[PDB]
Amino acid sequence: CAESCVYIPCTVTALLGCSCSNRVCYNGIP
Repeated sequence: CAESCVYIPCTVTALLGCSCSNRVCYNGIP
């Protein structure tokens, strides 16, 4: 996903169902 949760939880990618992992939002794809 195009969002890093390093300092903040997924926002745009949150709507995509992106989960925070290794400080970066992922959901099958980055």
